[PDB]
Amino acid sequence: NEDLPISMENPYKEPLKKCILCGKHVDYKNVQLLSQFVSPFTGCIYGRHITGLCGKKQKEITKAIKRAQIMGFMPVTYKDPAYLKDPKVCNIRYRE
Amino acid sequence: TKFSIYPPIPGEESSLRWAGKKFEEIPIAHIKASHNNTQIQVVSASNEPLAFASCGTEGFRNAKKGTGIAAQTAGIAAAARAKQKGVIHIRVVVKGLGPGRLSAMHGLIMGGLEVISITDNTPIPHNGCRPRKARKL
Amino acid sequence: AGSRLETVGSIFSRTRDLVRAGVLKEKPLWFDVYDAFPPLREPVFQRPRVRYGKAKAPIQDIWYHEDRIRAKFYSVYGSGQRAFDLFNPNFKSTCQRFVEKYTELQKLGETDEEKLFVETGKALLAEGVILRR
Amino acid sequence: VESFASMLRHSPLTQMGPAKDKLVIGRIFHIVENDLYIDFGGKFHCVCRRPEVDGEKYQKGTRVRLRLLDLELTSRFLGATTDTTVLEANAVLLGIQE
Amino acid sequence: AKHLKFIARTVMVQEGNVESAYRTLNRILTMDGLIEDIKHRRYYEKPCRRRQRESYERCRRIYNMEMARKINFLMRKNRADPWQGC
RNA sequence: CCCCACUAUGCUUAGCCCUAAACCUCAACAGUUAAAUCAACAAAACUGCUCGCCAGAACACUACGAGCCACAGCUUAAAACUCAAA
Ligand code: FES
Ligand SMILES: [K+]
Ligand SMILES: [Mg+2]
Ligand SMILES: [Mg+2]
Ligand SMILES: [Mg+2]
Repeated sequence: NEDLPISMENPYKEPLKKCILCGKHVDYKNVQLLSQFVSPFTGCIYGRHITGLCGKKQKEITKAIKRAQIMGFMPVTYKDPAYLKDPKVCNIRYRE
Repeated sequence: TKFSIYPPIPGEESSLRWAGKKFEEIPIAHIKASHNNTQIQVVSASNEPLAFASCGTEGFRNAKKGTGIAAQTAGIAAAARAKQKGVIHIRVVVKGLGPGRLSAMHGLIMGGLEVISITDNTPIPHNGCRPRKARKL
Repeated sequence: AGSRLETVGSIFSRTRDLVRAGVLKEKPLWFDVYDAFPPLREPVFQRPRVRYGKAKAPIQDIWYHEDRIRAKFYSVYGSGQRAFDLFNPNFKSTCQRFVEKYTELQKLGETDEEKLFVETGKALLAEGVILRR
Repeated sequence: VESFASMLRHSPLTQMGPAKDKLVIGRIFHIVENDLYIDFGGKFHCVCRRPEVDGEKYQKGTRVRLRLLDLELTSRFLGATTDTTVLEANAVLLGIQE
Repeated sequence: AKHLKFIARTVMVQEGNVESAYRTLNRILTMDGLIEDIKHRRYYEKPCRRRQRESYERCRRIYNMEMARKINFLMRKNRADPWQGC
């Protein structure tokens, strides 16, 4: 019978979700991008539940931030005020 | 213009003024709120001490130093001696989580000074010295 | 009365053994009917088991050729603003019209998936069906 | 003689594909104060709240437009070997079918 | 020490509302984890105790989220009885 | 047990010592999910094959012998008397 079902992969399968930095290079010299994932008031690195990044890119951002901090590219105890007006990508609100 | 919670930048020119002076020229009230004492020192923007007051210098002794009322009294005394040197506006820098963290600021306000910003500078090591062992009480 | 060991054999085997053993004087009313017209499977108790390792259920996913077309249709023109009527046994959606035209062009032409899609879209627009990408 | 395979293949439900964000026409068959029980041709009915706008028009037998989200609401929970089902479909009530 | 002052952990007062600024600073320090760090650094926590505490906290969070998800999923059925009497 | 002061020690270099609830309290490889699943609990139940180990309690993480940069230290590890239990 020609009406029987046939074997194939799911054609309606939606593409797997990607993080905002998927496919993009994270450099320790790009202090602007790294500053988007630290607290404005303390400079502490945000966890993935706040940044929304995948584990690989969370690790990449963490390593880049630490490298830039120790090589004199990024402040440690606060976010550089020059980047305070950059787009907000983290899910955190201080109700300031 | 929307109020900015973030402090002004020394470099970036801003229009915020307090009695004609910029943010980086305002005197600084340093509050150290320990567990048994609160010490307040007012200094000029150039780091010239203007007034000093602690709970111990205001007569309180032993456990009475580590209360809110003692810190409030120290704040009032510091505010009076700073008013006598032309201080009106201050930037508050608080260090420590003692009982007088907020009472000292209250005393400063009741002594006549106007707080324009609050900064916390409590020492937080990134895991340096080893703390003491817990009390076995 | 019969044996109340529901986990040993079935009601039929228990009843039959008891009847032939003389415990039951007469067959129950359903015994002859069960004899004449037995079920496909004898109702014997069995304990369901959790599968482990490489064991997998033999249930297959139901897929058809046109599903691929449907999927890509639903990915390009989106879900039709028209509403499905599942109560009508012969309801014909916009996607189903697109599928039938796609298959017609496939059997009346070559096999180039992108060309078939664009040509079918042109044909539907010519017929008078709106299709917003 | 039409086989079961043909009926399944040509069924409107089969043709619909995924049920997420699909517009369907349902019929109200039961009323419980402001709870509307609607059949849309699936295995399970959906329960919607009576809209605040023209709420009097929603009566038994009324045809309504719905956006399907799930044909059956199920989910496996921690420490369970089988899914828990609420025996209900998920949908959003849009309005009355003119 | 080597950083610029009056940038980190700094809040401006709006219309003389010093209490609101202080409470906002307290919130910032709390959600940045600084308050818990300061309070936990007063006495030394042994590494085994630290690991046990973190494991307990993580699994408590996971269990609580799963329970909340289950309760919310089962909340949909809590409505007026449609077949009252039968 | 709280408070203050201050040692060995926690650190580096070159050597010892060789012990842990050194635990996933699950020996290593390969395989199975069909069976009655299965003493209990723990951590679903098993199969093939190999090595290691175990045959009542206590005496005994002991004595003696032997080995070890170890010198009342570590590894291996008994017997007599006793009991009906453990
Ligand atoms: S999901 Fe692609 S790098 Fe994160
Ligand atoms: K263990
Ligand atoms: Mg071995
Ligand atoms: Mg023995
Ligand atoms: Mg020995």
